[PDB]
This record gives sequence, structure tokens and C-alpha cells, in this order.
Amino acid sequence: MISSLWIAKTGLDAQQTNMDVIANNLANVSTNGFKRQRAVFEDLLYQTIRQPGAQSSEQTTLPSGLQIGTGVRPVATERLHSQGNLSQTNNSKDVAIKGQGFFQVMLPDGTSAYTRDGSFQVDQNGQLVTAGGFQVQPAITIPANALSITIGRDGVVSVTQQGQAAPVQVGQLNLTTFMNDTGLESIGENLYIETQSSGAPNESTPGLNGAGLLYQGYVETSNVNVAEELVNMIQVQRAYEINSKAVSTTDQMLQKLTQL
Amino acid sequence: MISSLWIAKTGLDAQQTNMDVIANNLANVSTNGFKRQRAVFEDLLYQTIRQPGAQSSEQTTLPSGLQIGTGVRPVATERLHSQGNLSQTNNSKDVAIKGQGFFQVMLPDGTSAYTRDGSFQVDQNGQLVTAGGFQVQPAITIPANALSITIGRDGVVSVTQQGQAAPVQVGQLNLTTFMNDTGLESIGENLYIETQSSGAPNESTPGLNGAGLLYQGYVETSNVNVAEELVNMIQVQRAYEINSKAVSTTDQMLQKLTQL
Amino acid sequence: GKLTNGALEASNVDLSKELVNMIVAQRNYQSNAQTIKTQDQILNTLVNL
Amino acid sequence: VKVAGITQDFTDGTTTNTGRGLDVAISQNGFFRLVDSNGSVFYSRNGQFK
Amino acid sequence: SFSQAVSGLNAAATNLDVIGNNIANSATYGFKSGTASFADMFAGSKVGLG
Repeated sequence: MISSLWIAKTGLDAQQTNMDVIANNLANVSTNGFKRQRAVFEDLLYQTIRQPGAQSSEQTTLPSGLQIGTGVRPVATERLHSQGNLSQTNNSKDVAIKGQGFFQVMLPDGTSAYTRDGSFQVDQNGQLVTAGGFQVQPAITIPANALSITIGRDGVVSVTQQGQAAPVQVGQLNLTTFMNDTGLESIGENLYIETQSSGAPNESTPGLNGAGLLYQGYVETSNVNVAEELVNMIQVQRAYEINSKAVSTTDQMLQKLTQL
Repeated sequence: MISSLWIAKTGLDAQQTNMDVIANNLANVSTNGFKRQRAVFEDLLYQTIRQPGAQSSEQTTLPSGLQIGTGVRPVATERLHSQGNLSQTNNSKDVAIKGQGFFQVMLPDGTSAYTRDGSFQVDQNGQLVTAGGFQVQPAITIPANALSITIGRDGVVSVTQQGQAAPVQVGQLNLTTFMNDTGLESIGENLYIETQSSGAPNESTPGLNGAGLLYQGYVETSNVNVAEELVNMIQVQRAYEINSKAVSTTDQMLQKLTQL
Repeated sequence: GKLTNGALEASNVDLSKELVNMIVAQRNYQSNAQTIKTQDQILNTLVNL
Repeated sequence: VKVAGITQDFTDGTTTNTGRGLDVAISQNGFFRLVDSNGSVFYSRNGQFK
Repeated sequence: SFSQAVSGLNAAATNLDVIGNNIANSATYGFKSGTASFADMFAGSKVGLG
């Protein structure tokens, strides 16, 4: 019931959220196309007993007033849309993009989400779907009796057939670029939904208008730096212990107050 | 509230500064032309309860009065301008200085800074600049169609033109010296500037007035002895813990006193 | 430069320098980690008190 | 300590007589000029040609 | 930071497999020698990726 107690509670909550985001980053270190998050903290309002620069006299004004903080709160957890390392998998339908852009995916309920993890497959109808049953937006269909699937530098997916001696242009695979990539609202299963903070998507072919380039047989690993999370955990643990010490000091002070 | 507590607090602060300079030395152990730091402390004032040598009686004097110290303060933190080991990079645009002296650099604002690390590059316009876009004060300009750049022990520089098989001179690299090398004001990006503590800079051709020579293809490593940092760190940790123990003892005495 | 047909250029990367640089880098990294550990230990000792 | 940028050492490498006909090497400074599909212009030194 | 080392291991293994295939396919009359070709990669800047 004292101000210091609420301040220390806010500090403990901030440290707990920081530890939560660190643990979440460490958990999915080996999730393809994952982007790490970092939390930014902001202080609360200030109680002013004496206003700074107040007209304390006819001529003299206080250089600095009396202001007491009220704690700290987390304001946002921003994603770091950097470029992850590319790996080799030597699979026909594993595509990794370099640069910027997102594959579009048709959700079952009729809306559309966006994904960065390129690891596709084929369903029983030949549609080029993602891992999870969701199908891509341009709806590329792979015919049966196909021998090989080739994806060029740009998004022209072609299929080599047994009795044609020449690949047949099955379809085009574009991608959409947002101008507020950090603003996308993420949901489960490596999908992002367009929101107000993120701009309107504008689909374009890869390699043009700032879009990325497609590579077949590659996968983009998460951009999680393991060697820094240990140091962050040490720092977070120390801060949490310090704030707990502050709470204990306040409690002992109050107890000595009420023992008389 | 207790003089012992303040004295122990000053001791803790001094040990913290010592540990900080140790960490700073170890962090840039691979920085070229870096000079390690060393902190020097001194005792604070003394409260004289009984003046030493006081006239105790008509003919008797106190051999030594009662004096109480009040802590320790870090009087200074100075560079140790030794000569770092010379490496072998076999590059044509990095010069190591043997002896004393600094290269002069024109800062963007208009003043003059001094550097010890020689590892030069060429800007888009042909000027010889240090890593960071700062050009050399005498304004050495490398012409185009340059086959090789040669720098002798003296500051003379030559460039082998494509034809005429005759090298030409395009400038000279003089070195500046100071009366007090430890008084230079260090700033970021591995630079120094002149202050009142150091003397007025004097220019000199290499090999004259005690100025060092120039070696092309070599670079100067930091004079940080990693062997001594470990033992200094152990000593720092021990002293810090001992001062913390002193603070704990004083707090125990106060807590016991307040229980009356 | 003067063209030379029927030849290719190497990578001008020397293994001998790279291995010793790797050893030195590992030692420096370990020293910095030791400094981190020491600072954390003194902070913990202060916390307990 | 702040990293002040990496740099690439442009010392000439050791030329090896691979053979073939569609392969060239440069003994001094110089870059082959290539173009992309977008029209952008790049510069390289790899001799492999086909 | 294992990605670069893993890529280097894969490249070296591919080169060794090519060499082994070439040496094994000797005395095969209608056979042409093979040769591997590598290429550096750079996603952003200031750091390589294998």
C-alpha cells in the first residue's frame, strides 16, 4: 500500500515479460523463417510535488522540481525482420526467398494470410499447398505423371513431362511486399494477417519493385542469435533479483514501521 | 549515516572503476593502434581529532596525533603509450609507425585530430583517407591509373605510373609529436585531440627530432597484455568482495544497535 | 589488366593464416566471456550481502 | 569496441591453367561487366564462361 | 554460426564425390570428365553466408 511497492511490482512485471520473450526466442530457434522479437520498455507517469521552473519567488525559480516516478511498463514487442541464413535441403518443393516479400496463403474461412516459411507440398488434388493444408493464393496445380518441378530465379514454375521434350509453364508465383513489415499481426502456424498498421499489400513478381529472389532447394532458418540470449538471460536474472531485493527492503521497512 | 559506510562505499566505487577499465582493455584487445589504460587512486582528506606534534605540555609533544581517513578517490586514468608489436599484412595501404608520433587527420567540422593507427583507403575522389572517411591533413591524393603505391621510411610517397617507367612523388607523410603524450584527449573512432595538458604539437619528417620511421605493409597491434588482465581481474574481484564484506559488517553493527 | 586465355584465378585464401587467426579469436572470445562471468559473480556477491 | 566495417583484400590470386576455351583470367586490376534481367549492371572476375 | 561451416562441409563433400566419380568412371569410353563449381553467397552486407 506504499508507492515503492507498486513501483517494484511494475519492475518485476517488466523483467518477467523480458524473460518471457527471451524464452520464446530460444524455444523456436530451429523454426524455418522465424523472426525474433525484442521488447521496449517505457516509464509511467510522474507525480509532481514541486513543478520544475516554478515561480518560487519574484525573481528566483527552482532549477529542478520534485518529481517521483511511478514505475515502468512494456510498450511494444517489435519483430526484427532481418534476413536469416539460407540452408541446403535438395528438395524439389522447398523455396527460400532472399530479400523482402511474403507468400500469400488462402485461409479456409476465405481470408488470406501471409507467410515467409517456404516449404511446400502437394495435396490429393494437385494443388501446391503449404505444410498445414493451406493452399497458396495463385493456386498453382501440379499435374500427375510429372517428372520434375523447376522454379526459376523469378516465380515461373514449370514441370518437365515424359512425352513433351520441353517443360510446360504451369504457372506464376508472385509475392506481396508490405511497407510496414514490423507492423504485421502474427497468428499461429507462421502466418501473418494484414492489419491497419501494416500497409496495403501490392503483389509483384520476385526481383522487381524491391521484391526478393526465389531459390529452389533452400530454406531460410530463424534469425535467432544463440550466443546473445545467454548474456540476456544473465542480465534479466540479475535485474529480477535486484527488484526482489527492493521489495524485501520495502517490506522490512514497513514491518519496522508497524511494530511500534 | 556512519563514516565507515561512506568509506566502504568509496572503496566499492574505486574497485568498480578498476574493473571497468580492465573490461575496456580486454574488449578491444584486437584494435589496431590501441593503448591500454591504467587507473591511479589517492587517499581522501583526514579528520584530525588530535593534531600530531601538538604541544601536550611545557616540554612534551605528541609523537603522532589522532587522524582518521575518509576514503579513496580515483585521481586519474592514464594511457600507457608503449610500442605495440608490428604485424605483417602485406598490404600496400597500411603503414605502421615505429617510435613516436601521430598521423594528423582533418575532422569534418574543421579541426585537427591525431591518430596512431595507419590503415588507409582511397575515397571515391582519389583522396587518401583513414577508415571512416577522415582525410589526411597534408591532403595526399592518389592519381588514377596507379600500378603501385610505395612509401619509404621517410614520409615520401611515390606512385608507379603505367608508362615512362619512372616513379613520381605525390606528397609526404609527416608525423606530429607532443611534449606530453599522456595528456591527449581521446575520442571515439580511435582518435585523439590536443588539450592544454599536452603540449603544442610540432610537425617533423620521420627520422628527425626523435620521430619514428614508417614501415609499409605492417600494422601495429594493441599493447594489451592479456596475461596481466586475468590476474588483475582476480585481484579486483577479491578486493570488491572484501569491501562488500566491510559494508555488511557495518550494517550488522547498525542493526544490532537499533535493537535496543 | 592483361587477359590470359585458358586459365582461372584462385581464391587467394591461405589456410595457415586462417587457422592461427581462428585460434587467437577463440582465445580472445574466451577471455571476454571470463570477464562477463567475473562481473556477474561480483554482482551476485553484492546482491547476497 | 565497435566494428568499423569489413574490407575485401583485392590481391591478385594464383592463375591456374584449367584448359578449355571459354575461360579467361586477368593479371591486374579490372572487372568483367555483366547485366541482369532487370537491367542492373554488375562486375565480376570469375572466368567461367558458357 | 554453424551455417557457413556446414555449407563449406557440403561443398567439400560434393567436390570429393565429383572427384571419386571421375576417378571411378575411368576406362569408360563414352565418358566426359566432370568438374564442380562453387560460388560465394551474400544475403545482406558485411558478412558472408557460405
